[PDB]
Amino acid sequence: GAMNSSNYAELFNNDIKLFVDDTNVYRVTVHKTFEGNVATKAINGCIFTLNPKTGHLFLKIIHTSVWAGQKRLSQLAKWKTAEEVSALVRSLPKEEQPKQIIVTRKAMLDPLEVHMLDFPNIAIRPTELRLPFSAAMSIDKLSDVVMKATEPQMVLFNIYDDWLDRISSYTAFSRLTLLLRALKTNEESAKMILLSDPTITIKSYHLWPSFTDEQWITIESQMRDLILTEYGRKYNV
Amino acid sequence: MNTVPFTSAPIEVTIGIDQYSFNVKENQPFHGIKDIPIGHVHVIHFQHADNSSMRYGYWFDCRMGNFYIQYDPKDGLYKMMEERDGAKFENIVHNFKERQMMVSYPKIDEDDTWYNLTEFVQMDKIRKIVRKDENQFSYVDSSMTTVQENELSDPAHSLNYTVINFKSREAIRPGHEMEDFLDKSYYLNTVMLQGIFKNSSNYFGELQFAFLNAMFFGNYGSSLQWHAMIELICSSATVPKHMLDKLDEILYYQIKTLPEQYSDILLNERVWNICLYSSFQKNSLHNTEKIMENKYPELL
Ligand SMILES: CNC(=O)CN(c1cccc(Cl)c1)S(C)(=O)=O
Ligand SMILES: CNC(=O)CN(c1cccc(Cl)c1)S(C)(=O)=O
Ligand SMILES: CNC(=O)CN(c1cccc(Cl)c1)S(C)(=O)=O
Ligand SMILES: CNC(=O)CN(c1cccc(Cl)c1)S(C)(=O)=O
Repeated sequence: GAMNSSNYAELFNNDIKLFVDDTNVYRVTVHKTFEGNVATKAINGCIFTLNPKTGHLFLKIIHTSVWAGQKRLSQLAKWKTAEEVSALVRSLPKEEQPKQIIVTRKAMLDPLEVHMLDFPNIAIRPTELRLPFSAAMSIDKLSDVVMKATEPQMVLFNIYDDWLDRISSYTAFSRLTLLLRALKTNEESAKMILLSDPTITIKSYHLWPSFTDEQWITIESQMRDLILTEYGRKYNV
Repeated sequence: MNTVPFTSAPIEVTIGIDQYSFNVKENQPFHGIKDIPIGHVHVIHFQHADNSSMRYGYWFDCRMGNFYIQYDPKDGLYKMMEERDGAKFENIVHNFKERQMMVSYPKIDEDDTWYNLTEFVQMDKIRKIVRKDENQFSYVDSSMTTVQENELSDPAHSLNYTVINFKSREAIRPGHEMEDFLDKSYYLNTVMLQGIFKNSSNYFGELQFAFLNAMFFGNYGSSLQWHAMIELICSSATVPKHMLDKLDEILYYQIKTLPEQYSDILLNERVWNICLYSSFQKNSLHNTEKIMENKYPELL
């Protein structure tokens, strides 16, 4: 069944599961042609496949060459996503394979179910949650590896850095979703908040700054304020 | 012309014989149906007046034996039987005919409805869907489930229609996932037609039988099968022209015959709107699209 507020804690139990977000697989810039028509130019994209218990992000970079000579690219992108997720599952040892894959967009259900027919015991589930994983390309280091890729590539990231040494998975996912929601609502403000204190550096192998517990509380408050601020700017409240 | 004689009519019942229905009163001088056209399968069906939940019937072909209906007061239904003694049976039928104790199959000469609904239906194939090998006729009722329904509970009493499942390894070649899911031609032409059914006549025969079972008994499993077999064709980009033209004729006569008051339950909105307006064959079913739009424009 669908994952929602009511069964949210299931994300942090000991059954291996992956979220799959396809928002950033097929990405384009729209531009005018010399004749005054409109055309698109693809740019590199990525599949965002995340284990919410452990922070493991299997970031499959989608290089623009995969679209060459293909038609109906927005449809193909869902199938290519499902093809790559299926390939990842097959590449993992049996004891690492997920028991459930949760897709962030319902249009991924049939493509993924069809690609996973060999795995009848892996549940393919939608969600009622509005998750902000499209903003993954606002994390500078992730955007950089995607944009520099010259061929298809899988890049591995822990999206929680070392937070799980100090906090639980539930708290780590909440922090991640707050940060991504903030970056989605006002990317400039959010990045200003995260980088207002340059003394707090991002480790070479990390994605986010090395905040202390107390600093994370302040940061999280500043992100909540940003989200409420933008909500008032949008709705004139 | 052939005859299905009856013991009597001890309980009040609506009797169907193909697309006709008539009422018989409790203990009325009713001994059967004569003038049944040779060359087609037929169905004789029943709805008891005192229990509308009792809807059952028998598919038969009079070329395969002499059949009679006898009420069984223990099992509470009209049963079809076979009389092996031809002489005795011909004499029994002659006596009833002389006494004008039989109704006459009311086929209009201009009318090809029954042929058109049963063109590809063969008793031998019916007997593989409905397995009861000791009889030459086949019992079907409202409640009998299909093999596919049972997979998702008595096997000997099931409708063994060919299982069609669009999200199954049978339907989807490894490495052609998107291709095979969006264009079902492989599954229609190689898996089903070449592999299982052998030819389109057998495919259409099962499609026609499923429709008739759904329409005569309110058999949900048959309704599911009829629509699945339509959708498999309509969702294939590559279908022989003769099959498309025949499918249009098949469906036209099915839609024409359907009781108007049962359209809401017998026609799946999704399948029909998909098939007539979105599918690869949306422009290949002219006669069917015309009758649907003029008879059931609401559903669309
Ligand atoms: C360990 N190698 C890494 O690159 C980083 N990590 C990881 C991330 C994603 C998937 C996998 Cl399988 C491992 S980890 C284990 O350090 O958190
Ligand atoms: C009371 N049981 C019956 O009459 C059954 N019989 C029969 C056979 C063929 C047709 C009819 Cl209609 C009746 S018989 C032979 O016993 O007379
Ligand atoms: C006029 N009422 C009727 O039932 C007439 N009809 C009919 C009657 C008795 C037996 C049979 Cl087989 C049919 S019919 C042909 O219109 O369906
Ligand atoms: C789920 N419905 C059932 O099992 C029985 N019904 C039905 C519904 C749609 C098509 C068909 Cl053939 C039958 S009925 C007769 O009650 O309307």
